[PDB]
Amino acid sequence: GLNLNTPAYVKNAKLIAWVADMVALCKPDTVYWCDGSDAEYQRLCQQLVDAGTFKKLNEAKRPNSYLACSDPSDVARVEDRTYICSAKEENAGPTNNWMEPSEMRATLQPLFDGCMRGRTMYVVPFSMGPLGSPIAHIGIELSDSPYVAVNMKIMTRMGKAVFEVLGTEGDFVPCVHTVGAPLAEGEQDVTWPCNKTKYIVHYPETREIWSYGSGYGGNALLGKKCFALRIASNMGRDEGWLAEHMLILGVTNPEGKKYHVAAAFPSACGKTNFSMLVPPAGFDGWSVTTIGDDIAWIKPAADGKLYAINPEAGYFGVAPGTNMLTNPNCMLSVRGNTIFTNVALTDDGDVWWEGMEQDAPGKALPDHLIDWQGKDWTPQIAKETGAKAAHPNSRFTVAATNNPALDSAWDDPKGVAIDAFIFGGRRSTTVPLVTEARSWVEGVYMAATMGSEVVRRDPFAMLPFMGYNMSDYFQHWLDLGKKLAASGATLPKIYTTNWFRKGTDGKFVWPGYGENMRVLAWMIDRIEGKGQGEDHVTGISPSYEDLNWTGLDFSADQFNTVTSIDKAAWLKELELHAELFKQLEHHLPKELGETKAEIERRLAA
Ligand SMILES: [Mn+2]
Repeated sequence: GLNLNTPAYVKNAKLIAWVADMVALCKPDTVYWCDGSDAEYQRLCQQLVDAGTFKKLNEAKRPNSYLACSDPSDVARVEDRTYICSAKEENAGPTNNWMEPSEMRATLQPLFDGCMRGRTMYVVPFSMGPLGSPIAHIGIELSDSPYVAVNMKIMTRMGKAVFEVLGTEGDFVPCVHTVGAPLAEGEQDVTWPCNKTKYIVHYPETREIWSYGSGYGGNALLGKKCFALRIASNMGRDEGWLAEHMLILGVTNPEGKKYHVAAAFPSACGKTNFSMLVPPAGFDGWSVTTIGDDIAWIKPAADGKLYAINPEAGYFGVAPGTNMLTNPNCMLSVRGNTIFTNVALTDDGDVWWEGMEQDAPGKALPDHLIDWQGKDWTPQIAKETGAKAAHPNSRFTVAATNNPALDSAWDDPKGVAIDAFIFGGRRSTTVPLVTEARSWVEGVYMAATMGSEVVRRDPFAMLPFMGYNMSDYFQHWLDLGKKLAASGATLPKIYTTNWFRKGTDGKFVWPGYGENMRVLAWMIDRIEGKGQGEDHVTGISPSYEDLNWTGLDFSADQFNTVTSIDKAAWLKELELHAELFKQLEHHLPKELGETKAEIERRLAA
């Protein structure tokens, strides 16, 4: 009908009929199709300013940037409200919340019925992956949040170009989102509409994503987690590829040899820092470049290699902790053209977040700020009330092309061949600085059992993002490796890393940040077959002499403190693995049991 305002370039009848069904359900006042243009982005930003959702930052301090502050009830992903509604509960598994699909549809129907009354529905077309490419997938998100529209513009390839790829019959992932705050005639809107009742629902068989009540981050920017991980992991299982919670980086040595690694880190462990790593002193001629900092789509090719693409177009990164010491490439990235969410406002109209004082003379805190809740903030107020100036989950949104270390192949549809996988974690004890798995299966075991500090397990860093049963996902990784090795291929190395072993004084021994290059360089030597290492109960680890210490005062005893293996600690660690496996017993692959038994055998030898 005429009420869809369908542009002429939309030729896809199934898509129009679907938009019509959701407009019939959600009943927005008007329907607007986002063309993705720069002018439209500025218009929507101005609408957000007019509503009070955005404040324009000072154009001298932070050009063409905006600050949004959210309702305190709507500040993060809500995992207890996130559902995998597969036909069978066993295909959701113990790491996912399940509900019978017909029961969830009956639950969501009255909530979405009229949810957009009084609001504009934004039709947000987007490609995950480079446009028109053989490995990209198209999504359409219907949303009543202009905040969602402008952030999706930065985070994805958004707008009119999508429809030339879809053509008249192409498929798309259907996404529906509402803040769940319908407006009556003459009602004054709030600056951050949301609902205390929240649902983030995935129907894997139909690829549907339904989001109700949150306008924040991973709940509402449906391309990032709901599509590019949860739905995408299901597609990869059926089609022979991988959707992973991994950065992708390129590392080039002084001879121009270039390697790519994919690395999964749990929350507060350093994917953005590592993906933008700056080589320290002693690594002249080396360069590290960013393909992606969060999501990897990885497909084996006929040539026996695993090719990864970053399906996103920008960064939606955690702000606190970012400074010129931990991550100068990220700091340079957010110099302008950035949307900041829930960070603090300085007196000169700039932004601030915990950790930025590391760049200030004397590392001094600012005298005064307006915090993410609009309150006066001072160091003394922070001391008295405990309030952080920026919310811990505060964010920047910025285009990938703002990154000075952006890899030249970041949008190459052919992807990059992965030479190694890295699985991080934060462990005060037990886990060495770096360990190389002796085999693919033993690497999958490492990824399956990774944890972060008590110690919480987060297999493959996918605990909140697996689109199906975690144990079947383990099996997918094992089968994929077997099939690759069967074609004669050389499987990528797998490493576990741990930056956070504590010394006898309780401090972190490993300096981390740019010095992580020294561990990465050892991996490179191993990939080339020229690196040495010590074999131990769980794998191979470098000796002190195997790393390049040029430019860092770091002693053998410090290195052995973070890298040496202790049988007593690993006996206790395997007990914790046993607890994890009981929480995951259904369809747990036998190969993981064989790996645990082999570690136990080496511990007793
Ligand atoms: Mn992430």
